[PDB]
Amino acid sequence: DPVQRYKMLIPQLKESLQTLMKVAAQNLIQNTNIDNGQKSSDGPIQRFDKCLEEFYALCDQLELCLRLAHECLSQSCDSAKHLPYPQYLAVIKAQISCAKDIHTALLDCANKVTG
Amino acid sequence: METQLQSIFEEVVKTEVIEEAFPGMFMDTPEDEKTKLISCLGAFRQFWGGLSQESHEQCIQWIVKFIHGQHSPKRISFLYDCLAMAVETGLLPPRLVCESLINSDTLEWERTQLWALTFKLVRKIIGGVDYKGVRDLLKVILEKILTIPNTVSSAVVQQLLAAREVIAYILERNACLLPAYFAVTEIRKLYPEGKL
Amino acid sequence: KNKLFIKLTRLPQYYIVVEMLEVPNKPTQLSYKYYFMSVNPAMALLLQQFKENMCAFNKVLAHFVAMCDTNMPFVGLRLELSNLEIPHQGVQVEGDGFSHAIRLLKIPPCKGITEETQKALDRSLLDCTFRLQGRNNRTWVAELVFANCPLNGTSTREQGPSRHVYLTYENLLSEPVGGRKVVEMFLNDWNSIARLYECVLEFARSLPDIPAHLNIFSEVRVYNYRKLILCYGTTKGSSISIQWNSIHQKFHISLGTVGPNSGCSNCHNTILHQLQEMFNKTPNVVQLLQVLFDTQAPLNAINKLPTCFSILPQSSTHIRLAFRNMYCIDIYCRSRGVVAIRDGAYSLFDNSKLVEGFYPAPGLKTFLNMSWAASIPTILTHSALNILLLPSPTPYLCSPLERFLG
Amino acid sequence: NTASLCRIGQETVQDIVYRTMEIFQLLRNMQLGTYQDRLTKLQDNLRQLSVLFRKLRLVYDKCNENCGGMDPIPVEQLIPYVESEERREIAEVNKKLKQKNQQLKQIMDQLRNLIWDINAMLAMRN
Amino acid sequence: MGVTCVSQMPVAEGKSVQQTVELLTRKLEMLGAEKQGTFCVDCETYHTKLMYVMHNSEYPLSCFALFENGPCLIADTNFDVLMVKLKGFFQSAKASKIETRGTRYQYCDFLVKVGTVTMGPSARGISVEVEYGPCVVASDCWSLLLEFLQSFLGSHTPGAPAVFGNRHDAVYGPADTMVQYMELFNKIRKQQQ
Amino acid sequence: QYLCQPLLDAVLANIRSPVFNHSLYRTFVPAMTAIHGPPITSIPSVLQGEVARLDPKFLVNLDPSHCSNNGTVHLICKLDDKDLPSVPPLELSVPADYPAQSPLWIDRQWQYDANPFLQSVHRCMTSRLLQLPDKHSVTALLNTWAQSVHQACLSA
Amino acid sequence: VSVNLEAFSQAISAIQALRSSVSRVFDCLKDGMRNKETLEGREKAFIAHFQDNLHSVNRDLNELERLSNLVLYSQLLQAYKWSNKLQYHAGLASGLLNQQSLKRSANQLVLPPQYVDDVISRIDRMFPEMSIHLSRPNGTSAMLLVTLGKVLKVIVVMRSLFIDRTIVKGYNENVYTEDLDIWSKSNYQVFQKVTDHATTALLHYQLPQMPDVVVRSFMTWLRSYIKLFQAPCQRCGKFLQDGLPPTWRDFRTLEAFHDTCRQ
Amino acid sequence: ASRIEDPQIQAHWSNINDVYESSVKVLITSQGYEQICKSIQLQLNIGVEQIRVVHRDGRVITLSYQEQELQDFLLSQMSQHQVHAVQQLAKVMGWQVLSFSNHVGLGPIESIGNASAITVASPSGDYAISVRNGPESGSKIMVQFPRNQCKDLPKSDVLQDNKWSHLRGPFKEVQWNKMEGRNFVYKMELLMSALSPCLL
Amino acid sequence: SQDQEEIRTGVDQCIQKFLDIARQTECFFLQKRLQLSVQKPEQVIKEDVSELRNELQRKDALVQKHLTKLRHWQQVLEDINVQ
Ligand SMILES: [Zn+2]
Repeated sequence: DPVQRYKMLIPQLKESLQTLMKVAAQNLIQNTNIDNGQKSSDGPIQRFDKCLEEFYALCDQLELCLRLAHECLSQSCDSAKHLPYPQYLAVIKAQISCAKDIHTALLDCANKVTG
Repeated sequence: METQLQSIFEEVVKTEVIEEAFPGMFMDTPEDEKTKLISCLGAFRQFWGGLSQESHEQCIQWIVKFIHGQHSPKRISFLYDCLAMAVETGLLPPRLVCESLINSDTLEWERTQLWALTFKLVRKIIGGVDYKGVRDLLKVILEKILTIPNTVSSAVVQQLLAAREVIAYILERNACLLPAYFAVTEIRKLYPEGKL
Repeated sequence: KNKLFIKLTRLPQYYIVVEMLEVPNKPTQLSYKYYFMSVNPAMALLLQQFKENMCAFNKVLAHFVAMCDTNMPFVGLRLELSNLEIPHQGVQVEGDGFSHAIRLLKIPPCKGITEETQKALDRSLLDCTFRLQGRNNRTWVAELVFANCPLNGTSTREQGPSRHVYLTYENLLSEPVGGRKVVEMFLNDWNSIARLYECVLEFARSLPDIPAHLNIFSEVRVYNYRKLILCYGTTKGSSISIQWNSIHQKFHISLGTVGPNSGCSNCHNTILHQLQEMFNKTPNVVQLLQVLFDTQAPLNAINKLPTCFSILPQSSTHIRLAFRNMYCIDIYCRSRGVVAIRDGAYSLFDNSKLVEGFYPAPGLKTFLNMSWAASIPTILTHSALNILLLPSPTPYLCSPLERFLG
Repeated sequence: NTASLCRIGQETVQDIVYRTMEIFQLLRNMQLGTYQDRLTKLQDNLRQLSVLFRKLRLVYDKCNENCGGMDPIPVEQLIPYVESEERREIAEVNKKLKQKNQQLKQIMDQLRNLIWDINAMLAMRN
Repeated sequence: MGVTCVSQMPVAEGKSVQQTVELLTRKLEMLGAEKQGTFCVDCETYHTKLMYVMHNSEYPLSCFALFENGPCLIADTNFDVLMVKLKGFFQSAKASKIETRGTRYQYCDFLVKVGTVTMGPSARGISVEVEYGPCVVASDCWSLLLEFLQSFLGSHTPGAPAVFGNRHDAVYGPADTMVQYMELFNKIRKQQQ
Repeated sequence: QYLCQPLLDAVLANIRSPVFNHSLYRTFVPAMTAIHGPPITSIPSVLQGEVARLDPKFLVNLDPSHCSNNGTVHLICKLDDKDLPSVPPLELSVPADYPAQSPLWIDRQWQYDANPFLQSVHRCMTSRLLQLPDKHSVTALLNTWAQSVHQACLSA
Repeated sequence: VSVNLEAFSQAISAIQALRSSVSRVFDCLKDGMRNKETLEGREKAFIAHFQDNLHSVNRDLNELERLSNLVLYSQLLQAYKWSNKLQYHAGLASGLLNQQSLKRSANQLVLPPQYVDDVISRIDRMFPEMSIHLSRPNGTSAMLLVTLGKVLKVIVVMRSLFIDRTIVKGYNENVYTEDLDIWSKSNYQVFQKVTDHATTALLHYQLPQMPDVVVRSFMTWLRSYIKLFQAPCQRCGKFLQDGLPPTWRDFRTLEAFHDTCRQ
Repeated sequence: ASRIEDPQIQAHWSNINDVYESSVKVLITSQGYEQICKSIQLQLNIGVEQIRVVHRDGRVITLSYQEQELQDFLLSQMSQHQVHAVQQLAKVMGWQVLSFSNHVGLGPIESIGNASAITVASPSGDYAISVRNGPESGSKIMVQFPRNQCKDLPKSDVLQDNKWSHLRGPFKEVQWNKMEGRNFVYKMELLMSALSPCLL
Repeated sequence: SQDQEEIRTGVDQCIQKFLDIARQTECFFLQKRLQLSVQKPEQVIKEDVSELRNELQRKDALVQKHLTKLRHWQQVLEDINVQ
């Protein structure tokens, strides 16, 4: 699903870049002509601003999908790294808490000795 | 043939690479100026006596472009001492050397040490030219002096003034290098009436 | 025919030839002649005699061998310096007797650096002495000594106007000691030093006129001519580092936390790429200090959210937050301590929903925390942002904002 | 007296960095009985480290407050360039230690000879 | 057992059989190689299938009997005496004996032996063997033998041998060297011309 | 090339138009500033260094006797060491643009004659200058002068 | 898997690069041409910068397409993150601080044989290619026979949990297998040079107090001699100098070198 | 060990020997700085007729039964350990090494062993030290005082600025005799502390 | 307090600063020692006296332990060798 979505958006991102480049070229040519001798048709034109925001929207959607997948994969690998299941989670949280007590003790002592 | 003269004159003034590491430990005084000049003059004498009359001048243009292509002034003055003894011993006609020295397009006034040493050598070897050659040399020296600006640097002025002693030597009436009428004719052809 | 070939293992292609000859008057003595040979089916290139001023050590032999092994590596460096049009003095005996050094006079000025900065650098480079050290005698060190340092640091670097930087280079095992890569890397480091001197000169010129908040907010700490470690924060905890990477030809900033009061990070690690690009487009450090001072306070609040909430880093001062995937909100930081929040999924143009969609219904919660009218922004104080984002118990320790979206 | 207190201050500042290094190594080896031992070791290290701070501080105060009469000469004016009963006690101790070192050298020579002889015999017996 | 390679190097041009060895051996001496004695490899044949019995001088007491693709027996010299005693019972063949006799040159842990398979009374050909005593592992010490050969052999350097065969951690054996020698000998006997 | 080309074509059309920026500016100002927001928040030095980094044996100074303060720098330095102080001046004319036109020593044979030791030092130092590589430096001339004096001390 | 994690992290940067590169193309165009002191220079500078910006957009887009192919409860995650952070921080700190030690003096053996046996067994557990045979023919001083493939047969001579003498021998050679041939030579010059280099490594790897990391590093450096006869010198690219395979492996850098090529 | 006492000498004979072999472990430290001065160590192999030396830098030397060879070799090794001590001390006191040469070739032609060479700079710029020890002529140390500090150097009119008055200049020599401490390393750190910043 | 590059640069900075200031305190102590030794050549002599006495005591204790071990092994060997 996260890999699948990344695949789905990539063709769209290429399409959005193509339109944004083409629309920019049409707008610049019309603006130069208006200034220049050439008088160009009013036409549909299509606004450059609308395309540039669309490209940014697709970029955010892709980054959000990848960031979630990376966070989910990192959490899974860490979970694997660390008889009944309730006692299992109990001893894990107990180890986690005793490590935190050691942390707090070292911190408070090293901060009370000086500074 | 120019490859032959290339090998000769390049083998004259080669520089040692491995010296200045273990400095002066190599057992050999590098030929001082006199022995090096005698060997150079001998080898060039071999190539010159081998050489034909019609080929007498293109080699001299190569010699002067090789001297003017140098950068070290000691190297330039050594090869100019070689050319001076090559003229003095009678090996070289003392008109081709002077003409190819001055008409060399590397001789510009910005090359001030080259300017000074060149016009010093022409002051040395101009006394043997016939008078028509002295007239043409006077013309080309005046045209060389004419390219200097109205203002130049205050340090280069004395080395620039070395052409003035050649001019003072040619236009000197007691030395009698040429009839003075020829001298004023070349001058007034170059500075007509009303020109400073 | 009675000779010994002592090859130099450190610098190859160089062979010492020691020949022995019978002395006529003494039938029980020998004479030694030493020559310096070189090789390119081995082909010799040049040959030169060298023989001028318990008894089995032959002191002069070991002396000549050590002299050759110490001197010959400098010849290749001299040739490489001459081949790249770098004016350098010849190999000279240093003042402490025993040594070899190649003191450079002028460096090729630069590429891509302004003329006035080139002049300021060329009038401050006092010496560029190169020296050889290290086992096997293949490490080079260049000691650059600059004068008139623009700005000092908190460390003990406020001494006399002479800053000494040592640049070390160790070529690979192959590619012998005298090569092109050493001087190439040296020129690359010089170019990076110049491109950094640009920014240090700009900062030194802008130091007299400061908006008077960045002066207490930020302080310079070290200046090693290849790195700029500025330090900012209320307690001077956070630190930013400026450096020019010649490999990518772009400025590389590195952020850290050095101070006995801070969070778990520099708190600016979520905007590192946009700050990289920002400094790459316009190389000015005062703008960096200003944007850091403006964006630190909202970042301290937006970093403590539960990680549900997802932080999408958009362009600078435009950090995006998204509860789950359905909801979104835009954070527009501005000067004078104000943040404008937006509806998020809403579009700044024709009223259509984005790919995420799911228009956030309430909207007016942001108004009380002071139809489609969530799309227009709503400014705050950074203190109302602290209240809106720091987890308070409920009027589990959740935020106000996540209670709203929940 | 003061010249030995300065050496004490030197050894304290040379040992504090080693203590911090040992503390870093202990925090590194602490992966998640043995936890109690690691904790009490870290606490003892911290206590001895604070004691070392106090010792170096007090010796600093001592060497700073001493400032004996013979210090008018600033540094760099002391390096020599080109251009009683204490000595008797030193000589006596030197003679004593020389005699003891000669005797200890004789003992070491005898021990080395013994070991070499035993090794040679036990090697040749095979 | 140290990885070894044997190849035949053609005399070429009008160089006599002996003239080429003289030159190749001098080229080996020009590697700083020092002579370490002499080596004789004498082999006899039987038309029984086909039997081969070969004995390198490097091995003082062993006699090797190889049965083509079949197993090689490394046996004591009394093996030759048993063979002679059986002789009336055994097959004999007709003057197929082949011998390579040449100098041994040692170059820092590599022994190179260049010899002329003299058939009967008339020399024809040349066998080069390079052995590496330190290299117990084989089939991947090929890079070594190849580099050393390109150093001195140059052209006509062999692109391995099949005695290495399938890639394996199997140690090289004196039997393998003997199989190389047998293939080389079959080639001299039949190269002809 | 791919996917960008018309933009490339467009700007390659419209260079050397004087109004050019206006047009770019106009069509690109609002959207960007809407999306990204508001904008942003005597003697040459090489000779001086070469002098500063000499060996304390030399005591180089300027030359006000002949050309002074003009550009190329004439120098009378010294020889002060355990060696010999024969003829300390060795007048050296360093031309402008130092990393070229290697400086030349103005010869003075009037003082180096009359004594054999001075003639020997002159001969050996001249030969050493002949063997010196092209584009030599001032330190090179000073060092070869010193080593030539030393050779005259030992060879004689 | 870890390879997937890296591909996702690389991709996240590539999306950021594409967005930044597209913004750069438009942002630079808005500023337009700059004076540049010359007509030719200004035209060239604008074209060069625009083309570099356009190319960067293409390169960044291509990477994203290519990268597609490759790929009470919260307190627990907080504890996991802090554990990883402390591990990395303490590792870096211990490395940086033991690399530069200010200790200058010590003044301000007996060891259990079973402990040495346990240490040797732990070291033999790793490096499956190496096989170490413990034996004590003469006293508590242990003698280790270490077989490395079909390549080496090293004879380490422990006096304590300390390395004293090493004599490597060939695989085909005989260590005599019995009362151990401590004093002998390999009869091959390559293995003699390897013995010299092993004694050099022993003299190099000398930790003052801890007697285990020294043996660990010695065994790790010996294991590098498994690509012998099968590696090229990293200085001359040659396999044979004077009929010797490369004999030196740099400490801190398990690379091959002929000892004449120091390295 | 009895005659030469300045640097150090140590020897740890092996436990098990043979009838045709033995081994020692020579170490050359300093008196006070044992930790940092651990750069030169030897492992002699006393054969039946030859003594084999394996240095820590990967150098194998086959000596003779002749005592003079071994004595000269050990003297040269002590001379080299002397400069390695200064190197390891500069590494610890934070002094920046400027140059280090194990076998220098500039100077007087030396005895049985080749001379060593080191040059370090003070952490705070200006000051610097240089050391040259050899088997015959050794302990040649000279400090590099900064300019405008000796006040005896002849000034020049070409120097028209005060920026050039900060470089390390006159190269003054120091007498190693009539000094404090009891070891080359003791005297070297006392000299380093003397050229340190006065934090008294 | 209450990815890899951040901790990397942070430990670099703090460790290098700690090392510099430690080497500076060592330099100060060495300067004080040099001054006290050069200008008060009597406390250093007392230090040498104390060090030599401690060395002599340590040597005596070591030789005592060696003699105890030697006597033990002498008795052990005298016990054996018998029949
Ligand atoms: Zn190699």
